[PDB]
Formats: sequence, C-alpha cells, structure tokens
Amino acid sequence: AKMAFTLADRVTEEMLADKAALVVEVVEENYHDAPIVGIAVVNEHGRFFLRPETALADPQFVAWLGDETKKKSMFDSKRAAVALKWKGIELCGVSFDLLLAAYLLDPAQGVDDVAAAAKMKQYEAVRPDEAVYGKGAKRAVPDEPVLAEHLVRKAAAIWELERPFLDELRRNEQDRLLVELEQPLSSILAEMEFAGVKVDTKRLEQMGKELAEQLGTVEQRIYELAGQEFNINSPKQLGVILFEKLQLPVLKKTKTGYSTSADVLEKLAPYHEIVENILHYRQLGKLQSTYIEGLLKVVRPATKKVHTIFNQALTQTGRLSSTEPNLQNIPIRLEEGRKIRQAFVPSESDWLIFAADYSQIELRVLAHIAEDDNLMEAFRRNYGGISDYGLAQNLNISRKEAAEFIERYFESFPGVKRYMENIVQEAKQKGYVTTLLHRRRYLPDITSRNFNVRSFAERMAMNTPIQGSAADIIKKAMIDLNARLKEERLQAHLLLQVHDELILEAPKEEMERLCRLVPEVMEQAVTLRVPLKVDYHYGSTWYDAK
DNA sequence: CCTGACTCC
DNA sequence: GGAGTCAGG
Repeated sequence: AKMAFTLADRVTEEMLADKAALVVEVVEENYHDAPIVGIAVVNEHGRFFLRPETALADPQFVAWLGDETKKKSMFDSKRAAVALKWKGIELCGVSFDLLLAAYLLDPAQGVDDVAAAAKMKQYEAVRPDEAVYGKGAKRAVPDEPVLAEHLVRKAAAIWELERPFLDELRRNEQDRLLVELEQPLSSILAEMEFAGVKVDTKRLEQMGKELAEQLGTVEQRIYELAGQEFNINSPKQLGVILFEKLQLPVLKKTKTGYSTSADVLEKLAPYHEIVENILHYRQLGKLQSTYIEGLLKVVRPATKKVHTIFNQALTQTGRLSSTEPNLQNIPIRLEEGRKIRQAFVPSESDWLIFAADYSQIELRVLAHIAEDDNLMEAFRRNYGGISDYGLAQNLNISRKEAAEFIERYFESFPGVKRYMENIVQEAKQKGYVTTLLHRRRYLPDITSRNFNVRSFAERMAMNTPIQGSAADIIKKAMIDLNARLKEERLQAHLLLQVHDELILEAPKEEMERLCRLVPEVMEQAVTLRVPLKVDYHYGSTWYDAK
C-alpha cells in the first residue's frame, strides 16, 4: 500500500490534462446542496489532491471542469455533477463512469463504492468508503491526510480499472449500452434532479388539515365497531382485535403472526364491516404520513421545490428508482389520493405540466420477443409467472376456474408459452438472461434443487427480459427526446420518469409542439414487430395532466 | 434495526 | 415481477 501524490495548495497546469480520473467527493448520501469535501485528480502527469475552497474558486479549474474536450473518468458522475451544480459549476467531459460500468457487468453485486467495483477485478489498493467515513452517528470526514489519500486512491483505482472494465463490457457487447445510453442518460437525470419539481405547499397543507380531520373520524368509527381503542397502525394489535376479539377467520399467517394484508382484509368484508373501515384508515394514514408530511419535510422552503435522486445503478432489471422523496409512487388509483397530484405544479408562471405514457409496453415487448402471432396480430389491430392459486387469490375466484384461465391463455398464445419455456431453458444453460439493448441479469439459483428458490429464479428469467427491455426503451427515448428538445430550442424540459411515463414542464405556447414531438420520439425510440403507442395529456398541475 | 403495511410501474 | 417510505415494535 504505497502511493505517492501531491497535496496541492493551488491548481497547476499539469493537473488540467485532457484525460484524467477525477474524484469530487460528496459524503452525504443525499448530494443535493451537500458539501464537496475534497477533490482528487490522477492523470499522465501524476496524482493530485485539491481543497475544494481553493479549486472551485479557481477560474482555470472551473474552466477545466466545464471543458467537454477534457475527458474525466469517474465513479457516480451524476453525484459529482449535481453537487457541482449546487455550487454553480458545470461538469462536462465525463467519458467513463465506473459505477455504471460495474452495474452493467452485474447488477447483483450492488456496487456502490469504488472499492466494491475494484473487487470485480481483484484491485485492492483502495478502501471502502464506510471504512474511511464510518457509519451512522459516527460518520465523519477524517483528517486531511487520511481523506487526501483515500480520494487519490479512489482516483488511481478509476484510472487503472477503466480499460479492464471497458474491455469486459465490449466482450459482453455492452460497451455501447454504457457509452451511448447509460452515460448520456446520467447527465439527463442530473438535469432533472437539479431542476426539481415545484410544490404548492399552501394546497398540500390545506389537504393535510382536512385529512387529519377525516382520519380522526374514521379512527373513532373503527374503535366504536371494535368496542375498544387500539393502534390501527399496528398489525400485531389489529390482529388481536380481528382474530381474537372479533373471532374472524384466519386466512393467512406470516412468520410474525396473523396477516392483516389488504388482500386478506378484503376477503373478510362479509364477516364484519370494520375491515373496510380499517383499509380506508390505513390508506388515509399513508397519505398523511408520506405524501403530506413526508413530502413537506423535503420541500426546499425558499423555492418550494423537491429534488429527488434517481438511482441509476440499483434495480436488478435496469429500471431507475427514485428516493428522498420517491416521486415514482405518487398516488393515482383512488381519487382521494390522486388529489395529492394537484400539489405538483410548474416552476414558472404560465407553464404547464405535460405527461406522456406508453400503453402496455411490457405486453408489446412480450409480443416482440415471443413473436406470438396472435398477440402481435391483436396489437396491430394479462400481467399475471402467476399460478392458479395466486390468480384465484387475486381475483377472489375459484382456484379451479383460475387454473382454467391460465390454461386457456397459453392455448390462445402458444408463442408466449413457447417463450416462457425457452427463456427458462436458456437461463439454465447460460446462467443469465438478456434484454433488447444487451442488459444482463445473472441467475445463479436457476438450477437449485430447492423448489421455491428455483421457481423464483425461473420467474425472474421470464420477467426480466420483458421489464428490462421496456426500461431500455424509455431510457433511449429520454436521450432522443432531450436532443430534439435542444435542437428545436424548446424551453420544455423533463422533470420525472415513472418507468413507462415521462413528465415534462413547459411554456403553455409549447403544448401544441410537444403533443406531436414527445409521442413520436417515444414511439420511434426502437422499432419492434408491433407498434409502440403513447398517450399524452397536459394541464395546470400534475393532477390535471390527465 | 426489521416487518408488514401502503404507494407506484 | 420491479421498486421506497412509513409506523410500530
């Protein structure tokens, strides 16, 4: 463990080379408006650590950061890019992201620091972040020399690992997936996250006031029906009320006790009316805790904006996730919760929200992959590896009739049946399944002798190519869309992606254009054997974009 | 801290 | 099938 570097006091010309590994260290998990604690640069000329107060106020270093012809290899470049946006600095020229490279090679490793990526190539001259910063309340930036060494070691690791990772991606036919899709998408997501979405806090607070009143009412009604006060938000206490006091049938247990899941409670409605009230209560309580209170807590008060983080290197299928706040699970199915969307508004006066969604993209993808004539034919003119049991439990119908449904289904769509058979056999033979744009998921459990383990892996084999291909497509569509927006000099920009949906805001005068541009681009992102279809709506709030 | 509840795709 | 957050414990 011997590695020389310069702890620099000022920026020098040799630090500004046209190819470098760059570390812009942000220690907080949520990098919005978070401190940059240190910088490291490794390039042909040497290894350098820079204090951010120095480097970020240096016009030549800022210039270098923003120069796209000066190429940087990084790890989680979006964290750096956004943290620098909050410092009013533009980051360009990112040509390699070790995080996204590691993610494509194997999503299951859950790589989230340089040390874990390095482990994939047996590179061990770098420590884990957790080792250096510590955890929980003990989390702290160490003394400068210890910090400096770590940052330089991380940059040095990125320097040496770039070619080995690129080499393996290319052997996997995933190099273009990294360079032409994930990496450009990363810059787009950074834009969306920094832009944020404006919230109508006056409206959200008034909703919370009315909701608190309504919860109280429902709560007292439940106690009345139960004959006793108890904590409705405790499945344990609730279980005692339902299955001991009221002596309702026990339909399901889990490892900790009686199940009070929504499915179960719905099936108990013919026994006691309290179960319908309880389901209602738990819905309203989630609205209050999460979409009123939890959302207000993360609103930046001066701008009334919320800034999510789209985790690009987390899910096993290639989807994004959204955290702090999650803006990909805002209520829509019940009118009571859907009204939450009235609180999401345009960031400027006389702008509107525009929302466009793919219709049944996973079913069109299945049609394409399976080349099922009947299914493809229908699309030119169901989501349930569900079993007869799950289907019956889902539809609250006869398990015998459920079995007949699934049977009839594969009779009618023999291409889909063939596909399900073939993809499982392929997974067993190769050890992984792949998506349309060459995303991979490894399934080492697929030949387990244990029924449950094997079966879960077989269902992943069936679903991942479908769900992950749909992810591939919308990602490409975002890249295509952004470009067309910039070409036409539109002010419209993306705010959110919700898996098979894109949400934008824009001057009212641009709706007409977007109504043609967004759907076309999204539909023409890839050519399948069936058409892609997109629906679109716009309005004064997200609610009204329906 | 995990579990089980609600939320979305 | 894929996700995140919350209260309770």
